[PDB]
Amino acid sequence: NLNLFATILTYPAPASNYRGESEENRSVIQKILKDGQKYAIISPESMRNALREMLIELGQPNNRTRLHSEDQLAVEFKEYPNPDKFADDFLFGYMVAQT
RNA sequence: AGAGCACUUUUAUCACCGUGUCCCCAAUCUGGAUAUUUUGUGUG
Repeated sequence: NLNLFATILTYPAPASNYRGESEENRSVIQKILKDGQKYAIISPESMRNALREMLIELGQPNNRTRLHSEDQLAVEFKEYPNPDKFADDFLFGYMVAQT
C-alpha cells in the first residue's frame, strides 16, 4: 500500500547528447536559466524509448518497433492492444482513432 | 484521478603538410689584525 520512488546518479564523463536545432556551424544543447547559468537537459522521451528498448531486449514481448526506414523514421509493427498482457508493458496504450 | 502531455534530434567524418635564435666579449686596478700581560700560594 506504498509507492516508493528513488533518485539515481551517474559517474562523470564527457557529454555526448546533441539537441539539434543547429545554428550556423555548431550543434547546440538546450539550456535552462536555473540561477542565471547554463545546464544540460535530457528529455524524458528518450529515456522512455531506452527503457522500452531494454524491455524488448530482455525478451519481454511487445507490439511496437521503430525501424530504420529508408525515407524517414517511423513506428510500426503494432496491432489492436485489446489485452494489456503481451502488449505495451502495462504502460501507455495510447489511441486517438474513432474507428 | 490535473483543458487525455509520449511515439524523432535521428545516422557517418585525421587541421593536415615542410622550418639551426643565430654570430663576437678580462670584474679589471692597491692594502703589516695590529699594541702590553709571573698559574702564582704551602703539606713525613
